[PDB]
Amino acid sequence: HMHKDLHSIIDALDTAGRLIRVRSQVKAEHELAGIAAKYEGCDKAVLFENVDGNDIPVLMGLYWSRDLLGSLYGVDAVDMPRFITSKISHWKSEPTAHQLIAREHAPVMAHSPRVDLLSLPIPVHAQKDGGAYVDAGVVIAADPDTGVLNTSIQRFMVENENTLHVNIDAGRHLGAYLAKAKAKPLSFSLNIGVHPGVHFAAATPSEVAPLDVDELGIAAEFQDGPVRIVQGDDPRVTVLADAMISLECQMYADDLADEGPFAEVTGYYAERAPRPRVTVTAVHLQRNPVFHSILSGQEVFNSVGLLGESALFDQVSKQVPGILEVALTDGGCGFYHAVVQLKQVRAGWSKQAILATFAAFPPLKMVTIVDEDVDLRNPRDVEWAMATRLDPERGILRIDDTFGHGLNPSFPDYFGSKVGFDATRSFPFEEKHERITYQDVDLSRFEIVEGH
Amino acid sequence: HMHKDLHSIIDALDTAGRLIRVRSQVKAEHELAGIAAKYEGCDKAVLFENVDGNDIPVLMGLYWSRDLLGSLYGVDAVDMPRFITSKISHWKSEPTAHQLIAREHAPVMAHSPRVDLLSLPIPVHAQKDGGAYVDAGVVIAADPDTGVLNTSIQRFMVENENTLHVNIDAGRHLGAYLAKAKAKPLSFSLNIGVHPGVHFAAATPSEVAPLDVDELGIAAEFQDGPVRIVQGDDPRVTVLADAMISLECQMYADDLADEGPFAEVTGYYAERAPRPRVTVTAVHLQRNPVFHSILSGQEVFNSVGLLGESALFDQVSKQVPGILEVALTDGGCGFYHAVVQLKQVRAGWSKQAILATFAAFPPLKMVTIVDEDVDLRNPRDVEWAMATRLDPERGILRIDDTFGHGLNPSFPDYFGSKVGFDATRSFPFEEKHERITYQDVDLSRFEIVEGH
Ligand SMILES: Cc1cc2c3c(c1C)C(C)(C)CC=[N+]3c1c([nH]c(=O)[nH]c1=O)N2C[C@H](O)[C@H](O)[C@H](O)COP(=O)(O)O
Ligand SMILES: Cc1cc2c3c(c1C)C(C)(C)CC=[N+]3c1c([nH]c(=O)[nH]c1=O)N2C[C@H](O)[C@H](O)[C@H](O)COP(=O)(O)O
Ligand SMILES: [Mn+2]
Ligand SMILES: [Mn+2]
Ligand code: NA
Ligand code: NA
Repeated sequence: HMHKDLHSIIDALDTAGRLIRVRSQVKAEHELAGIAAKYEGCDKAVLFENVDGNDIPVLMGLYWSRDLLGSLYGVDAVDMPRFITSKISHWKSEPTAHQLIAREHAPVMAHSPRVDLLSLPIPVHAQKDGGAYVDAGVVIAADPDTGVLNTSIQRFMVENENTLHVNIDAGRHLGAYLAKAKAKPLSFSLNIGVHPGVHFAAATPSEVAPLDVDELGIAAEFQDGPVRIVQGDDPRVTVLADAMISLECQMYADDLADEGPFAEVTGYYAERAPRPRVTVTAVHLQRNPVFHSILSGQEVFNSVGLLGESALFDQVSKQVPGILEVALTDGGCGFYHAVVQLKQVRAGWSKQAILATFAAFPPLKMVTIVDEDVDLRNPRDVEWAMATRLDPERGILRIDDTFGHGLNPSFPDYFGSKVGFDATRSFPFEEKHERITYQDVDLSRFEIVEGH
Repeated sequence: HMHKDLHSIIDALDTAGRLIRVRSQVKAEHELAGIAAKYEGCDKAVLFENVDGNDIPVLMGLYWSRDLLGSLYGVDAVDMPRFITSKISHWKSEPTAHQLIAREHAPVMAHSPRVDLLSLPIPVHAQKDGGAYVDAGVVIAADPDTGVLNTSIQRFMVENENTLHVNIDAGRHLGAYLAKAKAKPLSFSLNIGVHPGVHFAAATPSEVAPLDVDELGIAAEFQDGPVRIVQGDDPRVTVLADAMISLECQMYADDLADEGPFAEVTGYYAERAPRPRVTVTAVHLQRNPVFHSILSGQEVFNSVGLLGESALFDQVSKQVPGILEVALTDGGCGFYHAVVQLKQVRAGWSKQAILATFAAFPPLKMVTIVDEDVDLRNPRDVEWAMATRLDPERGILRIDDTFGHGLNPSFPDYFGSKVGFDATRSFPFEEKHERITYQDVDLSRFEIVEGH
């Protein structure tokens, strides 16, 4: 249950019968994403064997099911956030130095075609996206002053066969490395089709891996041995050796061009706007490369939840007794709604749980508290807790004029109202709140034919 | 797409591949319900071929999927509430008189064993239920003064081989017929394994079918020809001829015995308490009888929602422009949460929608309003509307000290607080609230191998 590269992942999923093979030709323009969309969240990913008759298949849906990600590393869905956090803790405490290797030993350096981005089966995802996007690509970039690596993930729109337009949010580390090159232009690699270890490194936030620190070793914790890197053709760039595809790239500051629209976590479109142009100097491919894309939605909600929930639980359970679990629900775009599950020990702690949760995760708009006997990850079950337990008069806590996330239109200019719901039963515990219960049953204990 | 009896239903489901056959022996005590519970809500019912080696199999889960009920009558899940209401309208306007038939022509009169309730595979459902229950049984009872029929559905607990304890809520028509016999004791039949038409007749509320009116003709609207009835052995009683099983029963007023606990719609237990004892005078069975039981949960939520939603929609759309649909959600126990979907035409109507909905359905605790582009029946999607569109400051409307449903512990003594959520986008419509969209795609148009 360790994985060197995406090949390992796909074979494991294929073997486990958690792969959906779409054998028919599909169009990279809208149709592919459309099919993905009908499967979003089920316990399998999707391999498109034939995209516009490309030799290169595309994989989508790797991140939309915690059960699937768990199966790849042998952990239950419920234990995955702790699993990942424990591994990031081990990296912080004893980092594994990368292994630099010779160009002709690096599987990704197998081929170097003349740069034609339109030869790649890059999907146009949502119906109003401003073009085809690579959105699963991990950017590795060296500090122009100190050579220290930074690993981030960023959406790149294809303009033409050799140009991308990239979105760099405010306070991103890639942003800061560009500021340094603009005191001299910034080279980097875009590594498409990486294993989850690289994905989690890329998505690890600033306060876990500061600017002056190399988060890529996080990936080493999810594979035997160290992360393999390789000198590019640049040579200011460093390439991920075990990537399916890797793009050597260069970008000048103060050189903007229209990119977007694209889907945001909110489920709304980004504004099309002038954002940095990046020019693709070279292309490297394994033999039998699969192109990896992410469908905006649960794939992103789970990326954020798996990395963020353990810290949040840690912060709330430290301030409040009897906390059991915290969910950054998919309904809330893995960012705007937290459900906190606790075992009450005294009246009043449920409200402290609301304060602690809102204080620990500034983007949150809603917090719901529920008891140990409610499934915090089932929105039906939280609705039920609201319907039978919430006191609308005393259990709704509203915070006005507070800081929040500006992408969410409930928070114009990073400013608005938050609300907590205390959907707990009354304490001390009373019979009138004791839930009915059906015997728990192993279905393998019986012969069951379900439809034919 | 018409059905004379339960046999018709089961064959149609079997043919349609919407039947789950559990072939292994299962225990009527807890185990059976436990298996049902793992399937609750999916697009199939469950036939248990072998319950404690009884010759009689049991059917469960007929009502937990509107898609399944729709498939039986050729209507989409979305059109089923209107379908049922239209048919009850036709019955109110032009009722079909019943067909009385000779004892030896009535399939249910095939056999009349010595009365042994413990020979029947009657499930003990929830782990703290006070015994085995028949809960899908339709009671037919004649007015002791006027002979006019009343059809209701009531939970009966088995005490011993010839005695049941029944729960009769306040203001039930069976209650009123008992008050009349107690001016002279009340006979009636308990008809188990009936088609949905009989179920909907039984569940049709007081204000649609008054005390002095015979609701059983409603069933005639869901079958070719009239409802077949037959003289019992009593002979103050009337039996449903096409039932799988029918129990001739007698009950004296002021003759109480401990019954319960049992699951209520809330998902909590009823208080065990002195409630009327009923004594089973005779038992009738088809050959090839199947015993029909209901799992407390979605089976009950859909019974209430399918009968109630059209009236509620009718009442709200009359007072407010742009109403499209109203859901009595399963999270709210088909009773405590209504989601109202509308197409906004002017600021302010969303709040009138909250007032109209609360006014039209007194049990409601929560109302949520959403726009045309949110799936009101998907709790994830309503959570999303809450996360991105609700203004917590101006969009939460709280009503205190109002009437509500006493079974819900948020409303002690039929008194408490209600709350409406206005999770609509801003009007006039703005780009920042336009949801991303993936192309709609027919999956039958492609070769897809899904796991193996
Ligand atoms: C998980 C994830 C994170 C995205 C992201 C996506 C995903 C799935 C996409 C691909 C679906 C859409 C695009 N994303 C962008 C993004 N940050 C950014 O500046 N621009 C982006 O366009 N991020 C966030 C960024 O990669 C993380 O916050 C890193 O932790 C930042 O790295 P750093 O701390 O080294 O700066
Ligand atoms: C759908 C449904 C309705 C139940 C019901 C259930 C279901 C599934 C069960 C079986 C799961 C639990 C028990 N139920 C009872 C009940 N009414 C009552 O007085 N006592 C009950 O125990 N009802 C409702 C009752 O039958 C309806 O209110 C009828 O409209 C009454 O007919 P009436 O208007 O002629 O009185
Ligand atoms: Mn960093
Ligand atoms: Mn009636
Ligand atoms: Na990072
Ligand atoms: Na009735």
